[PDB]
Amino acid sequence: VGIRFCQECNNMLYPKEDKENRILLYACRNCDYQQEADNSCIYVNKITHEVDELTQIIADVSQDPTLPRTEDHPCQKCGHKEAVFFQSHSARAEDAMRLYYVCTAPHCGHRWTE
Amino acid sequence: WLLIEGHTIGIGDSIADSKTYQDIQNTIKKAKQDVIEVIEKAHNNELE
Ligand SMILES: [Zn+2]
Ligand SMILES: [Zn+2]
Repeated sequence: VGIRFCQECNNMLYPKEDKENRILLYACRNCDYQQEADNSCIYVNKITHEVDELTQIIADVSQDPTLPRTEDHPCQKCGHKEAVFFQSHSARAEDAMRLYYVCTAPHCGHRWTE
Repeated sequence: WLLIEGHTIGIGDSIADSKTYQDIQNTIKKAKQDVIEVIEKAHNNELE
């Protein structure tokens, strides 16, 4: 779910199992630096690929000129009855025609998808 | 015989009636409203 790097030579960390204490042991095999990982996860792959695109969308896309501009469907944190709607248009990441609403206020940026 | 009776084509063979033009514009408007309706259904994710 996440990776980190070595400390004193600053290299990439590889897994290792421990023969005695039976705990997974991430280690740099360019070194002898051994430590445990609290995540206890090494590999995950969402093959159907239902990632959350709410973190994917830049908060500054709303201030685009050539994007659409609706008047209904107001924002949540602020009222601001004006918003922009568009689609993801990302290849290989699903086929949904469902719309991605972003608030267009200069200091807002709470985006929602209904 | 065509030398006598004569064949042609012109603007008058392309002009339709005003009622015809109104019907064509109504059909086009209805088609545009229907495609707006189906794309609105596709926007809110109800198109099976
Ligand atoms: Zn190292
Ligand atoms: Zn807002």
